[PDB]
Amino acid sequence: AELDSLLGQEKERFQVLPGRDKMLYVAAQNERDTLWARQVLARGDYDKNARVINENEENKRISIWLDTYYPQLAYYRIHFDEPRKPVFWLSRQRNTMSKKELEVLSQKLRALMPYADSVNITLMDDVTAAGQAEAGLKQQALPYSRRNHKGGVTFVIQGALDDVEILRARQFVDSYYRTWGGRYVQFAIELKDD
Amino acid sequence: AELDSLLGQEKERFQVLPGRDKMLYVAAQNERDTLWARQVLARGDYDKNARVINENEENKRISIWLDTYYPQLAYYRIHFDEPRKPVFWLSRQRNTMSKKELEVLSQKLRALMPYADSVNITLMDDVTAAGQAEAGLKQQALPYSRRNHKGGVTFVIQGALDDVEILRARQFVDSYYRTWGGRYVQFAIELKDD
Amino acid sequence: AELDSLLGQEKERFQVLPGRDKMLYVAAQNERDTLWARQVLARGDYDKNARVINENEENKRISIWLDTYYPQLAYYRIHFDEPRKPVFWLSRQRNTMSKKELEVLSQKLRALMPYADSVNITLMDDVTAAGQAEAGLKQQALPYSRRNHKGGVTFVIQGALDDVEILRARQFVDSYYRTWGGRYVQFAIELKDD
Amino acid sequence: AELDSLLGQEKERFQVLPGRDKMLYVAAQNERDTLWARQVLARGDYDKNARVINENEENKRISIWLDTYYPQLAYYRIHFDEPRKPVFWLSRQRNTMSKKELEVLSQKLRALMPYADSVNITLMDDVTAAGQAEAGLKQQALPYSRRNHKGGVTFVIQGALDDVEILRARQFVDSYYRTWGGRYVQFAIELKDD
Amino acid sequence: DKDLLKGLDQEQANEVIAVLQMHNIEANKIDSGKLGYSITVAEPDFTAAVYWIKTYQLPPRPRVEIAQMFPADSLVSSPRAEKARLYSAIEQRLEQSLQTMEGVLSARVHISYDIDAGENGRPPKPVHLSALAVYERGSPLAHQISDIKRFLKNSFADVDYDNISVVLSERSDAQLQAPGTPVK
Amino acid sequence: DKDLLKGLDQEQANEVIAVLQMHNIEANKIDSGKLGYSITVAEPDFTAAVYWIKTYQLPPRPRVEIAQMFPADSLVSSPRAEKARLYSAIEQRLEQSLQTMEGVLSARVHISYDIDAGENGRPPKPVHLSALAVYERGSPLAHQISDIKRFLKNSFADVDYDNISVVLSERSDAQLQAPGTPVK
Amino acid sequence: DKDLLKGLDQEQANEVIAVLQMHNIEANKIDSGKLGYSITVAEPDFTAAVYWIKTYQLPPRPRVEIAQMFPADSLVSSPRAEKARLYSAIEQRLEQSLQTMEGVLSARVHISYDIDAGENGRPPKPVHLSALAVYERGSPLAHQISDIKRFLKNSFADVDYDNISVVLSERSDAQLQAPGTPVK
Amino acid sequence: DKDLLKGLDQEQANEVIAVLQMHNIEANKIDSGKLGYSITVAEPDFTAAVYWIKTYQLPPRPRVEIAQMFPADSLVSSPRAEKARLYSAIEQRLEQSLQTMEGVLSARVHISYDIDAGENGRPPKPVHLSALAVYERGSPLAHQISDIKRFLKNSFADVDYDNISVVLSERSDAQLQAPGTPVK
Repeated sequence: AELDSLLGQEKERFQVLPGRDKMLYVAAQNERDTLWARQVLARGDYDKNARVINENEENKRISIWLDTYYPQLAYYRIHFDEPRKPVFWLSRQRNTMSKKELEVLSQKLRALMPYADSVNITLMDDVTAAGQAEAGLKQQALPYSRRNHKGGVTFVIQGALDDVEILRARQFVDSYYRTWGGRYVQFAIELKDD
Repeated sequence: AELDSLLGQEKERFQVLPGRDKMLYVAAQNERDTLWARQVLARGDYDKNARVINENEENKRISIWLDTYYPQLAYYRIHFDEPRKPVFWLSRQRNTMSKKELEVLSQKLRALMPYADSVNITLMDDVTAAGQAEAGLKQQALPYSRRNHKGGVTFVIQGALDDVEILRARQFVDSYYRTWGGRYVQFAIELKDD
Repeated sequence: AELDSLLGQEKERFQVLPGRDKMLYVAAQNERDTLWARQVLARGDYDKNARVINENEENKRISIWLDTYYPQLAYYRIHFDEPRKPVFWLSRQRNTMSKKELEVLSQKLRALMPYADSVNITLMDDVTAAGQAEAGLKQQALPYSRRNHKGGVTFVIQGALDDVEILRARQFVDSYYRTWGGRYVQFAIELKDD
Repeated sequence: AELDSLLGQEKERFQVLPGRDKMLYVAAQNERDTLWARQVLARGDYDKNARVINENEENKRISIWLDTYYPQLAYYRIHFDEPRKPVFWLSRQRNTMSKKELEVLSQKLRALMPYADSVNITLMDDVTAAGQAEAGLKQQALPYSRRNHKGGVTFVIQGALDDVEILRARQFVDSYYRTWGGRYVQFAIELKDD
Repeated sequence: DKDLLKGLDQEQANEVIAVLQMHNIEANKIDSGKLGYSITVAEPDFTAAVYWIKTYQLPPRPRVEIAQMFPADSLVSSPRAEKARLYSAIEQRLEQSLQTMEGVLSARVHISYDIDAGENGRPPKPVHLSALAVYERGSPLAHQISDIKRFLKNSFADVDYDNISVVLSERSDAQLQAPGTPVK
Repeated sequence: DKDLLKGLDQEQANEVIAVLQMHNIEANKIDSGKLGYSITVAEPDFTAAVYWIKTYQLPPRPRVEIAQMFPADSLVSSPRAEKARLYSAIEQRLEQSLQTMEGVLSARVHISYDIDAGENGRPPKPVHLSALAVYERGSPLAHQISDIKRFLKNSFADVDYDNISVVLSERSDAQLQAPGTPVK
Repeated sequence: DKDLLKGLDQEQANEVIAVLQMHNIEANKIDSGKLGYSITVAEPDFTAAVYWIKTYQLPPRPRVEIAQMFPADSLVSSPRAEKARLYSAIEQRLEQSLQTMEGVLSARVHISYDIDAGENGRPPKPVHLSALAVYERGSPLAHQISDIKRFLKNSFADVDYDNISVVLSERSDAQLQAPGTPVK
Repeated sequence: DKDLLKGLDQEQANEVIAVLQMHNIEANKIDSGKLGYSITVAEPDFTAAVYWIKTYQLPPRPRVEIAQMFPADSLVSSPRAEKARLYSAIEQRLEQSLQTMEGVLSARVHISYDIDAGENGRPPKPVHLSALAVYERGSPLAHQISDIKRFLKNSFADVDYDNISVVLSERSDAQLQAPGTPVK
């Protein structure tokens, strides 16, 4: 019995990736569908080795690896919009790595992920990461306060706020944390009176 | 049993599109009819692969794709008034893309949507997007306040408002969000006293 | 069984139009008679394809089509007093379309409506649309306030009003919205005290 | 069974008109006798097509037709004192239609009414329409106020009024609305205190 | 032969027939003993017969007057109850007296009620009246609007002529034809 | 032959049929003795028949008036209870009287209630009224809006014409056709 | 043939079917005598049928009004209880009257309650109202927002137009298709 | 075939199945007569089924409202008890009325209670409100946050718009798939 029939009725929400270390991976797209597929592999109706990898949790796994062997590296987030060729975003203005060891960085992120074929490391402009976070925030008409410093920027939002100004806030934070990640700019929604 | 008989009595609200990756798609026109057709494909009375795509949800799907591979792109909304030839609206005054890679952008949006034959990318004037939003708002006799800035405009509507001035507001917002989308101009209905 | 016998006793309130895409349409004249004829086609006592089109709803259907492919077009309303030859009213002083593409506009509105034979596009004077709305309003002896601006005009009616002055108002609004439509001039009945 | 025996005992209140589109019409003279004859044609004891046309409702039917194809036409009311030759009253001082297209206007009102043989369009003096409305109003000894403007005149009657002065009012309004119609001069009975 | 109302009383049944015969459907009144009456119409006219029940709110609820809620069977009484039971019988007696004038067919009179006239030290406010009438046709009813307005003036303590408003009309056109059975 | 309502009363059953016959489905009223009525529709029309029960909130709850909650069967009474039971019977009597004007088919009247008028030393505030009406069609209902506004003025102590608001409309278009059985 | 609800009442059962037929699953209403009704759906549709019970909080608890908690069967009563039982019947009567306007299908009205108006020497504060409505579609519901706002103004002592807020919408799109049995 | 809950009521059983079917284990609802229901799951899924009982605190305790602790069956009552039983029925009636707006599926309303407002000579403090809502998806729920905030404003004596806070969200993504039996 192949694993793509042991899952749900739609063979649509789950995409099955053949690995490289003789293991067969299951890629789910949110947390609720991760517990759907981990329940199958835990009752034990599959004779071979399998895993369930998530878009959020495969980021937090190799952020632990990358915080041990390569410290002081300014990166943003890893996107899995197609899981066989992931994209590793990387800051441009805060690293002095040359052309040669960027290939070494890609050939070791390939070793952490046996389901991937190659990791495409790209470099993006660092000013525009703080540019879209501010120009998107003035569009929602929210009060804020920018605090620039070396190696990061933060936006402080305090004051008595009605629910129109904190429902539009939480919809902009969660759509920005998905794209750019919370390693360069972090928001501060603190709700106090005056 | 062909799928257009397994649906409701009228073969009118649902239009069935043959795909390109050996899958057969169902196009519904609102959210309530999406749960009508997804209930059929979930009880499992169809032997082949099928999906239900919606006008609202097929926009939010490839807006995630387009926020990863092509950042800093100023676009408006994708219209599916005929689903085999969708129209990709695109801003004119905020991009410097040449003639050649606009063909590359169309040939990759074709790969995301197997039901489409070609994607017609058009460029429209950016001033008139903020022109119809203001001239339509003065016609409803509403108080407002324009706040121009770089990369977007916002309209703030506050004050004590009776229900004649917030029923005409919500009918103009929802008829404008359907046409132009909420990526360039966003309205702010905040209802507070004085 | 031909469809004109499956309807009510009078073969008078419903007029049956042969289509062009091998479908057979039913034209009702108000909303209550639309649910009379849609109940027949939904219980399924007709072997062929049929629809029920309404005078109000066939306007809102192709106003969505015309707000996507031809923006910035100043039009008023489409009249179906004889359904085989509809009349498309169009503003004169706010468009610079030449003689040739007005034929192209008619030959594509024919493609949206398979029951029609030809669409007669006429151009009418734009000042008289705001002329009959004001001269009809002074005849009812109502207080008002004109606010001219570019691309539209609005009439504001506020103040404490007895029921003689808001029964004559609502009978003049609903008889004017039927003829000219609510795209050029829109009324504002706001009832507040002083 | 001929239709003039299926009606009431008197063959006097109903006059049966042979049509031209192979239909047979019934002319009633008030609203209560319209529901008498429409009840017969709705239970279905007649094998052929028939209608019931009313003096009030045949005016409101082709006033919709005449407000679409011929706007800006100043007319008063259509009289059916003999139904085979109706009289179309028409204003003289507010139209510049020549001799030839007044025949075209009559030959198209004949097409709307298959029971009529010819429509006699006459032109009457416009000052005397406002002349009989004022000289009849001073005879009833009522307080009023004339407000002349372009394209119409209105008479405002306010103040605290006993029932002698609003019973004579409502008997003069309803006998004037039958003759001249409410398109040129409209009365305003507003009853407020002082 | 389809029922639409059953269990009716006497005056509730003789009026529903007067409604349905006015709109050209023929009804039958079938007695059923102590269970009240019942009204059945023909089967082709059953659709129209249901629509004219919803429209006119038939059958008629019985006519309610003020003395029906302040009964004389109570052990104790209040000065508020005795005044509102006294004005409720003047109000019935005035409409018994308007029906015997020439040409009048029906009438309804209303009286303004004072409840805290003497309970807080007010002077009693002036009395207002209002009346309706349905005349036999052919009468010049612009002139008979003053005889009712004269008769009702000095039937109380002190009213004025600007405080009495009578609103009257002529009766509807007569129904004298048999409706007609549906031919099948 | 599928039931959708059973146990109904008389006026709750003659209106649900008037709803369903307006939307081109045919219903049957089956008596069942002392258990009330029951309404069954055809099996192809069962889906549409359930949707027009949810929409119009059918069956109708019985119409509630103010005197039903302050009953006369109480042993003791209060001045707050006797005033709200008196105004509740004037309010029923005025809508009995609007139905006998020419062309009126139904009417509902509302009265503003004073509860602490004399309980704290206030003067009693002015009385407000409001009314509805459903006319027979063909009537110039811009002109008959003053006769109701004159009849309701001097039926109380002291109202003004800016304190009475009557809101009226014409009746809906008539339903005279049989709906039609689903052909199978 | 799997049960999901049993023991339901009449109006609790005719609405759950209206929920499930809107989402393309077909349910059956089985009477069981004095034990109430019961609803069973097909076995391939049992998963979806449980999810639309949790989401819409079905079956409906019966609609609660203020007079149900201050009953008339008490031996004694208070001035706080008689006012909150009086406003609870005006509030029911106003929503009975909004349903007879043209195009209205359902309405709910709310009244602001005063509890220590006269118990500590305050003047009674101004009355506020709020209303809902569900219209028949095709109506220009920007213009009928003033007729409700005029009808509710002078139904009480003294309100202003900035104190009445009516919030209305059009009804949902009609369900006229049979759902369809799961083919096996 | 291992039991995990038994003795449940009706609404306590139709929700535990909605929990367990969301996490891809299949449960069975077995009636047992007057002893209540019982839920049994498969034996390979018994470990996961116990973990999702501890996490969600299942079975649900019945929903508690303020009027359940101040019953009407008491012989005597206090002014503190009648106010907290009156506000407890306005609070239930407002959430019955939010469920009939367009797109709303569930709602819960809370009212601030005054207990020593008039017992020590204070003026009564201003009233605060708060509300929740679960919308049907696809709705622009940034704009419908003002219609609830307008409807709740003039349902009481005197609130301000800075004193009403409504917090709303869209419903979760639908569960329409059968879970799937453990293959052995």
